[PDB]
Amino acid sequence: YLSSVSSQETQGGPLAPMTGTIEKVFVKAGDKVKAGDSLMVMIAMKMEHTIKSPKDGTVKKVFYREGAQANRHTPLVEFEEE
Amino acid sequence: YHGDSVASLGTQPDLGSALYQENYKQMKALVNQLHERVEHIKLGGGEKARALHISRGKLLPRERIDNLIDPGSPFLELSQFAGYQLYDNEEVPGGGIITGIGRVSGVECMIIANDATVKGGAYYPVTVKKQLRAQEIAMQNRLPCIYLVDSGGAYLPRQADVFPDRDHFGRTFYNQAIMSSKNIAQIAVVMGSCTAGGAYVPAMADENIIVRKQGTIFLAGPPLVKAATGEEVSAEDLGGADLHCRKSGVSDHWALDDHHALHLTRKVVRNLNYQKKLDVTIEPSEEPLFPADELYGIVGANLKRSFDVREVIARIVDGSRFTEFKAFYGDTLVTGFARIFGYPVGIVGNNGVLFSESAKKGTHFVQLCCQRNIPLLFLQNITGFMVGREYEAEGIAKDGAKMVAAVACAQVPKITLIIGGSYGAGNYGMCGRAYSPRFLYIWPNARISVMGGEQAANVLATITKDQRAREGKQFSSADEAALKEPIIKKFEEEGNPYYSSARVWDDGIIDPADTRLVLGLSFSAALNAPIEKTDFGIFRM
Amino acid sequence: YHGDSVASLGTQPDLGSALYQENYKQMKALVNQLHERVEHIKLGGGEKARALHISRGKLLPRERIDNLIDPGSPFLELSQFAGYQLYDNEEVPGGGIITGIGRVSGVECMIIANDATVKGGAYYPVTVKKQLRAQEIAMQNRLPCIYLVDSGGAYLPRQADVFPDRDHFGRTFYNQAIMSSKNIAQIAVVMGSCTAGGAYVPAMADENIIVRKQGTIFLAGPPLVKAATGEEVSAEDLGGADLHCRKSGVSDHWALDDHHALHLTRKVVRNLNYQKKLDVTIEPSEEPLFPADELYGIVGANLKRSFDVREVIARIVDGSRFTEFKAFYGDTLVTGFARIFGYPVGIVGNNGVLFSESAKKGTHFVQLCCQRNIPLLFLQNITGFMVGREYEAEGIAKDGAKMVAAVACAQVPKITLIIGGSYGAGNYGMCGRAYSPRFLYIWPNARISVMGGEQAANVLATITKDQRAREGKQFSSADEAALKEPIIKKFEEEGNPYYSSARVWDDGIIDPADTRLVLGLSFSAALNAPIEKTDFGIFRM
Amino acid sequence: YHGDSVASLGTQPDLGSALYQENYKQMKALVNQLHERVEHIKLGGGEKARALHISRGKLLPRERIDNLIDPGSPFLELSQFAGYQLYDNEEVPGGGIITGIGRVSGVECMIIANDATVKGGAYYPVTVKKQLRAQEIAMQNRLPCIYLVDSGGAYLPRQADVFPDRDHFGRTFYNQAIMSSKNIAQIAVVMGSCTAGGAYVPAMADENIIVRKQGTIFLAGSAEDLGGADLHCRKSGVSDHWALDDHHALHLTRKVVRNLNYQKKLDVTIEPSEEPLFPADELYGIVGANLKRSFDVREVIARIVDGSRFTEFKAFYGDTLVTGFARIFGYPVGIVGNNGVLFSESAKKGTHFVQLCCQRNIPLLFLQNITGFMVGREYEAEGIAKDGAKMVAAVACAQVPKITLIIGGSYGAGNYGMCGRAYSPRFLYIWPNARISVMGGEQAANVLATITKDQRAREGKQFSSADEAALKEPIIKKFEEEGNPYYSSARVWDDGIIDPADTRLVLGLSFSAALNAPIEKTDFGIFRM
Ligand SMILES: O=CCCCC[C@@H]1SC[C@@H]2NC(=O)N[C@@H]21
Ligand SMILES: O=CCCCC[C@@H]1SC[C@@H]2NC(=O)N[C@@H]21
Repeated sequence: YLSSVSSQETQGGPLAPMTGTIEKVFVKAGDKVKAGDSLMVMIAMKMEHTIKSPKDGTVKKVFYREGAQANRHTPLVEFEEE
Repeated sequence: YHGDSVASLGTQPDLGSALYQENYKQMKALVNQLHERVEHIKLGGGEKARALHISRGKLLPRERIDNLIDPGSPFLELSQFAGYQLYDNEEVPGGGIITGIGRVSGVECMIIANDATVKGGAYYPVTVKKQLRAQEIAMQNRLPCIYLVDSGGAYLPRQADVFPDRDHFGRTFYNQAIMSSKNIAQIAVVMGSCTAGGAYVPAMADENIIVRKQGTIFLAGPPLVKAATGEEVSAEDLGGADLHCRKSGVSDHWALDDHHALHLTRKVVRNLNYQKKLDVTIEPSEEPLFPADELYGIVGANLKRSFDVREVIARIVDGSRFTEFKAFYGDTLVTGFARIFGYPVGIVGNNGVLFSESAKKGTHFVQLCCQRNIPLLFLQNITGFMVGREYEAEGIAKDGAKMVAAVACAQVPKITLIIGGSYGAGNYGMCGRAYSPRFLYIWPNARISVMGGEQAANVLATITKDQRAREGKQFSSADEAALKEPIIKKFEEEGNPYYSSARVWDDGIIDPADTRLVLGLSFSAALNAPIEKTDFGIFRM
Repeated sequence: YHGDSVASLGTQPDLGSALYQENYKQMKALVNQLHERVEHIKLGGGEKARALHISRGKLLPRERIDNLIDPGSPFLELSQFAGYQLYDNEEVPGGGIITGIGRVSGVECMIIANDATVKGGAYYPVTVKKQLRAQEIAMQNRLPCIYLVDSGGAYLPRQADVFPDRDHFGRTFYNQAIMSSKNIAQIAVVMGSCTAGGAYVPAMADENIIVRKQGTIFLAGPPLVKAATGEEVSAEDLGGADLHCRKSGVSDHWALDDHHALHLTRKVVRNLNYQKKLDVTIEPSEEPLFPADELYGIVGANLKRSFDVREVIARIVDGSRFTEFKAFYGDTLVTGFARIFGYPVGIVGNNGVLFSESAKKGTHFVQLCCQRNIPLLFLQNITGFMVGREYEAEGIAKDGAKMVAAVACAQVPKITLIIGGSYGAGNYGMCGRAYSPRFLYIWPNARISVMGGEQAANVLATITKDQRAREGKQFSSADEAALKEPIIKKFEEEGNPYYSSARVWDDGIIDPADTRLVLGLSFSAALNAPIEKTDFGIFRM
Repeated sequence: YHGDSVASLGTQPDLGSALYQENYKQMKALVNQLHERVEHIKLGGGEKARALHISRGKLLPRERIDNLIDPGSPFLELSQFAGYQLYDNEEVPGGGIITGIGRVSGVECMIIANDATVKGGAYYPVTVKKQLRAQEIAMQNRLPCIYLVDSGGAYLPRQADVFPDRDHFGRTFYNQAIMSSKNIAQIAVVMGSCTAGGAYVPAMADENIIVRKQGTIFLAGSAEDLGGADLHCRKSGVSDHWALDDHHALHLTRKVVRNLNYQKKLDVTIEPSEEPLFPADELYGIVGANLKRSFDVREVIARIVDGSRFTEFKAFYGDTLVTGFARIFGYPVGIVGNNGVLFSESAKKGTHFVQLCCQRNIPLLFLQNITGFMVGREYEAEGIAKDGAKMVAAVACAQVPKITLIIGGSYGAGNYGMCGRAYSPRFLYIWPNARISVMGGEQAANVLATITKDQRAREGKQFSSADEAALKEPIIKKFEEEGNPYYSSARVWDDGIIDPADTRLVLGLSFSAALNAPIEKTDFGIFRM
C-alpha cells in the first residue's frame, strides 16, 4: 500500500471525467506511456480536462476517437495486462 | 504511539512542460503587480503629507505599529486594498485606516490605527466598514483591541453613508461597549486630534492613553464652540492631555511623545492577566514536502483550465500528509484531515462541478469536524452546480441546501480561501462572506460574481434572440455582440479581485506562496476563543 | 512533602509449613488447568476451519488484534470462557467473539472481533451477551469501539433467545447510536461477509472501512433476493461491492487486504482529536514488597479454611503500603487506602462473617471515598455454613441494607474481585454483578450461589425431617442423603467458576499472580471517563 | 383562534361484505379467548389457596389493590400473562405478582403486589423480570412505587436464574436505591412474611408500613418474635408505621402518598378531548386475524384519535409509511404506522418526521404491522440499508415518550425501525392477532427449502418434494408457536395483550402516566447522509 504499486491497483483504467466531446487523442493503438502522460483532452460544458496515464504500462487499445462524445465514467483506454 | 509511516500527497510538476512555463509566467506577473501596488499604498497620503506629519513630531502610522508590536514579530495586515479606486477622483490609500493582528507583550491583539496622512484622517464610508470588520474579527476571536486614534471626523460630503444606519459610524461605539462587557480589553491611544464622535473612542475604552500636546479630545470642536457661543479657544485648551489627564479625568495615562505612549500601551497589555489556552490537540510542525512557488505553474491565471486541488493541499499542509474522506464518492469535492503548523484542520475544496453526491459528502464531513471540534478550511474554486432535468428530479437543490445549512450552523472556526471562481449558490455552500468565516482571502487570479460572465452573456443571447425570433423582427449575429460584449466587460470588471477587495468583501489579496503562512497566523489567532458546541437545524433528508 | 516513613503490610509465610505446601499444590493445579483450557480456546474453530480461513487470504481473528494494537502493548481480553460447555453438543470457543481492551495509536479502545472460524461467525445467545457486555464497558469508560466485522448472522435454531428482547441482538445497534451521540467513536472494519442485519453495523458506525474482495455488506443476502424476486446475484455484486464503496457510499475507506485495513484503522483513531485527562492525583509506582506467587500457598483451594485478607492486599498494592480505617471496629471487614500503579484506591475486603458493626464501618468508608472521588476495589470472600452463619440476622438485615444502598449510589469507578465464596445478600453488599462494577473478576477457586451448598442441604434436611416427623412416617438417616447428595452436587456444579464464567456473570477468570496487573490495566481504562458527583438516597439511621 | 373546520379520517365499512363478516367473527373469537383466560388468571393459586389466605385474616391481593386506589379509578394492569405456560408442569398465574398503574390520593403510582396464593409468593425467574419491568416503567416516568410485600423468597430449584446476574433479584434493591436518590418515593407495605432478600425491601424503602401480626421481617428465617410488627416498630425501628390489619395498612398508605408534596405539571399543550367519529368495535371487521390480507392503517387511526382528525405528513411520498399529527384525550401525538413494505423513501420520510416531533417535544406512537424491507439488487445499490439505518438511529436517540402497539406482524429489522422492545418505548402492547419473530415462518421455511434443495442438487443425491415438507413443516410449526402473542407475553416482551376495542383507553392511560416526567432535549448522533 505504501509502495504506490497500489495506486495502479486502485483503478484498472482511466474513465471519462464527464460527458463531453473528445478534442484531442495523444495515444496510438500500441504506444508505451509513463504515469502522467496525457492520453486524451475532453471539453465538458466548455471546460477543458486532460486525461493522464495512470500507469507506465503500454496501451492495449483506445475506445474513442477525436470528435466522439464520451459518456461520464466510460473507459477511454485499455492497457495491456502485465 | 505516533511512529506509523503514512503516505503523502503531491507530485513533482513537469517544469519543462509548456503549460507549466506559461502558467508560472502569468501568475508571476499578477504577483508582481500586486506587490508594486501595495508599495504605493504603503506611502499613504504622500510625501508632502508625510513631511507635514513628521514636522509635528508625530510618528508615521506604520512606524507606530512597528514599535507597538513585539520585536521581529510578524504582522498580519487586513484589507490593504480597501478604497482602491472606490471613489471617482479621490485616492484613499488603504481606506485611511490600517488594521491587522500582531503580538503585543506576547498577546495577540487587533490594532486599528487611523492614517492621518490620508485626507487628514477623515472617515470615508469604506473607512467605517474596514474598522467594523476589524472589530468583528476581534470579537469573534476574543482579541484585545488597540486604537491608535488620529482622526479628522466624518467626511461630510458623504455623510448619509457614514452616520445613520446600523452598520454606520455609530456601530463602532456599540462594538466597543459589547466587547468591554465580555472582558475583551479595549485600549485607546490618543496620538492626535479626535473630534465629535472621535472623542467617544477614548471615553468608551477600558484604559486610555493620551500624548502631551498632539492629542486632543472634545465633543464639540473649537469651530463649533465659536459658532454656538462666540468664544475663541485653542484645541489644546479645549482638549489636550493636561486637561483630560488632570482635570476632566478622561485620560488614564499621560505620555510625553509617540514613543512613550507606545511603551505605555505595551505595559497596559501586560497587565491584562490573560493567558492563552488551546482546546485542540497539538503535534509538532513540519514543512510541506514541495515548494510553495510551484503553485504558480500549477494554477496559472486561466480559470477555464482545471487543476487538481490536491496539488494545492500538498504544498500547504504539514509534511504534505492528508487523510482523504470518501475519496471515490462525489469526486468533484475533496475532503480530508490534515495539520497546519500543528493545528488539526478539515479541508474542503472544489475539484469540479458540484453534484448531489458531492453535497452529501460535504454535509457528512462537516458534521464530523463539528463533532470533534476541528477547524474547517474551505478552498473555493467553483464553476457551478450540475444542470440537468434528472438532477433536479433527484433534488440537487435539496442536496445543495443540505450543505448550506450545515456550513451555516457550524461553530468551529472557519477560514475560506478563494483560489479560483466563486459563482452563484456554489459560493454559499463553500462558506462565502455571508456565512461568517473567521477570515476570507482571495488569490490574485480569483473571480467572484452572481454567475460567470459568459453565462450571463449567453443567457441574455437566449432571451433577446427569443425576443426578436418570437416577436418576428429578425435579430442578427452582429446584434448578438452588441448585446454580449457590454455584459462580459461588466462582469470581468466587477469580478476582479481588486474590485472585490477595494470594497471589504474579503480580508485581503495574498500571494499564493504566502498561503501557508497566512493560514497559520489566521488559525492561531482564531484559537484564542474557546470552541463552542454546534447546534444544527433540521436536515431535510 | 512526601518523605515520611510509614509502616508496610504483609508477613513472610512459612514455606516449610505443611499447610502452605498443600495450599500451593492445590492452587497451582487450578492455575495449570486454567492455562491449558485457554490454550484450547485459543484455537477457535479448529485446524480445518483455520486452514479454510487462511486459504481465503484473511487473517486469523487473534492475528488481526495483534496487528491492530500498538507494538508490544498488553491486551486485556474479557470473558475468554463465554460459552464454555454452555450448549449441550455444540462447542463455541469464546462464544464466537473476541473482546478486550488494547491501545491503538496511544488510545485505549474496546475491540470487538467476530471469530469466523467458530460456526462461521454465527451469533449464539451468549455471543450477543458478550458483545453487549463489551459495549457496556466501553460506554461507562468512554472507550472508542472498534468492530472487526466477520459474521454469518443469527443462529436460527435459537432465534427466540437472540432477536426479540431488550437485551437481544437489537440492543447492539441501540448502543452504537447512543455512544455516537456522546462522542464515543464507533469504528467498523468489514473484513468478511456482513450478513442480513449485520449490514447495519458498518452503516451505524461513525467511520467505516471495508476490504476490497472479502467484504460484503447486504441487508438481504443473494438467497433472499433470489427467493423474493427470483434474481441470482453474486455476494460481491450485491454488497461489500465497489458498489458499496463508491456507488452506494456506505464505505468511508477502501482497503486492499486485512493488513491494509488494520493500518487504516490506526490512522482513523489517530484523528479522533482525543487526549486522556486524569481527575485523580498520581504518585510514582512501586512494586509490592512480597512475591505474588506466594498467594498460592496463602489462599489455597479450600474455602472452609480462613486467611487474612491483609496478606492478599500486601501483595498487590504499591510498596505494600496500606492505611487501615477503623481497624479495631467491625474487624470482620477491612477497609483502607492504598495505591495501585500510582492510582489512589479504597479497598474493601471480607475477613469473616458480616456483622452490624462491619456494615456500618463499610457504609462510613464508602461515603469517604465518594466524597474524595477515590476509586473503590472490593475483595469478596463471603463465609458460609459456619456457627457464625447460624446466627440471629435481624440486626444484620437492619444494618446491611445501609451498605447495599451506599454501594449502589456510589459514582466512583468500582472493581470487584471474588477471591472466595460469594453467597446470598453478602454478594450484593460487596458490589456484585447486579451493582454495575466497572469490572468483575474471579479467582479459579471461587464459588458463587444464592447460598452455600451445605446450607441448602442442611436447610432441606430440616424441612423434610420435619415433614416426616410432623406427618408421623419416620424419615431415616439414609433418607437424609438421598435428600442432601443431589443438592450438594447441584450447587457445586452451578457455583463453579467455569459455570459462572461460561455465562457472562464475570469478565474473566484470572490467575492470582496476575491480579495486580489486571487491576492496574482495569483502573487505567476506567479513568478515561470523568468522575461524577455521588448523590445518595435516604440513609435509614 | 381554533374555530377552523378541518377534514376527518375514516370511512364507513361495508358491514354486509363477506370479508367484514369473516374478519369480525375471527377477531371476536380471539378476544373472547383472551377474556376467559384472564378470568382464570384472576383466580391466582386457586380455591384452596384463596380459602387458606383469607382464613389468616389477610385480604386477597387484588382486593388490596382495589382498596388502595382511589374509588372508581381505572387500574392499568401490566403483563397479565407473565408465566403463562412458561414452565413445563408448574402453573404460575400472572407470574406470582400483580403490577399496574393506578391513582392513589390523586397521584399516579406503580403498585407491585406479591400474590401469596401462587406458590406461597415464591419468586420465579419470570417474577423477577416482571417486577424489574415495573420498576423500569416507574423510573422512566417518575411514578412513586408502592410494594405490597407478601413473599416466600426465591424458588431454590431455579436459583441460577434468579440470584446471580445483573438483571436478577439483586437488581430490585439497586432500582429502589436509585429511585430514592431521584426523589421518586419508595413505599413498602409489609402485609405478610418477607425473608432473606425480602426483608431488604422494607428496609430500603423511604417510608414503611407493617401489619400487627401477619407481617414478619428477618434477614435469616417463632417468626413473630424474630420479626413481627412490634419488634420492628418499637425495638428494631425498621417499621415507620404500625397497622392493625390489611384495611388499616391500606388507609395508612393513602395518607403517606398524600404527604409527598408532589403536584403534576404538563410540558405539552392541551386541547379539549373528543371521541372518535367511528365505533371502535368496527376494528374487528377491518383488521381480522389473517395477516396475509392488508388493511389501511388510517382506518385504525380514525377510530382512536380525538374527533378522527389527522394531519398527514408527506402523504404521497413513501406511501407505505403513514406519519401525521393527532391528539388522544387532548395530548398531542405523532403517529407512525406501517402500510406496506418499507422502502428507502419510507425510511427517509420516517427519519424526517421523528426529527420534527423531537424538536417540538411531541410524544410518538408507533403502530407496527410490518412484512419486511424491500428486496432487490437496485434497492441495495441505492443504500436501503443506509436508509433503514437512518430511522433506527433517529428512533433510538429520540427522548420524547414513545409507545409501541403491534397490530400485525413484527419481523426482522423492521421491528427495530418501528421502536421494538430493544429501543425502550415507555410501553409496548400487542393485539391478539399479532406475530413476532426474526422472520416470517414462511420465509424461514422457503429459505431452508433453497439451502437443502441446493445441498442435494449440488451434492448430487436428488432431494424430492416430499423431502421438502419433512424440512418445511417443523419450521413453520416452530415459528407459529414462538410468534404467538401468548408466547411473547408469557415472557415479558410486551406489557400486555389488549382488546382492540380498548386501544384508545389504554393509550390514553399510558400517555397520561408518561407525562409525569419532564421531556428532555433530544441529542442525535451522526446522520449518515
Ligand atoms: O445652529 C447653529 C450653530 C450654533 C447653534 C447650534 C447649537 S449650540 C447648542 C447645540 N449643540 C450643538 O452642537 N448645536 C446646537
Ligand atoms: O416469503 C417468502 C420469501 C419471498 C417473499 C418474502 C418477501 S420479499 C419482500 C419482503 N422482504 C423480505 O425480506 N421478505 C419479504
